[PDB]
Amino acid sequence: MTEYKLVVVGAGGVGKSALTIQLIQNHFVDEYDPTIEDSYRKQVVIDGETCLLDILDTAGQEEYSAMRDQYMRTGEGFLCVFAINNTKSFEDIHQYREQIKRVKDSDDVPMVLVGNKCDLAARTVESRQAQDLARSYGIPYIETSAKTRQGVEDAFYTLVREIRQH
Ligand SMILES: Nc1nc2c(ncn2[C@@H]2O[C@H](COP(=O)(O)OP(=O)(O)NP(=O)(O)O)[C@@H](O)[C@H]2O)c(=O)[nH]1
Ligand SMILES: [Mg+2]
Repeated sequence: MTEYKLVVVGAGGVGKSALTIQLIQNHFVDEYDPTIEDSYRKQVVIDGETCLLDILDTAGQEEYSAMRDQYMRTGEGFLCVFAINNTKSFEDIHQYREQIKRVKDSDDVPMVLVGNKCDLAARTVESRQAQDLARSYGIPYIETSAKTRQGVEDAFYTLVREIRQH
């Protein structure tokens, strides 16, 4: 079994916890809406390889977290999440990417740009705009809904594949 340390980042309210919980849930607990940053585990077979995913659901930059720097040092890949109905969350992506680059001292960190809440009609960030940004970073872009589950597994598995291909 190969272990991957994945970190989910992005602005307050974009759906970092909803995404993490949707991936990792065993559904014994009906509703789980975490209020605090935390770490979760999921075992999954990705392309024949049994993987243990350790997933850190971080708070947005506007919340204080003592361990944030060490989180980024430990993290092997990062899901950079914004919400497709929240332009500010999209503009904020630059800040998360600069923080990771500053801490890890690298331009080549495995990452996936995630445009969450794609179930919503009230879109303010066009897919093409986010594809352009992802292209500028040299990373994949994947739209998700934590409500419908669309794209959720693909986002996390794409990140694993980026780590593996690094
Ligand atoms: N329509 C829709 N709502 C979503 C989606 N993902 C999350 N939400 C909703 O958006 C809100 C924020 O979700 P949450 O998972 O707490 O986001 P967060 O990024 O972890 N927030 P925080 O930074 O404060 O921990 C909740 O009301 C949640 O139900 C999605 O894909 N679609
Ligand atoms: Mg959260």
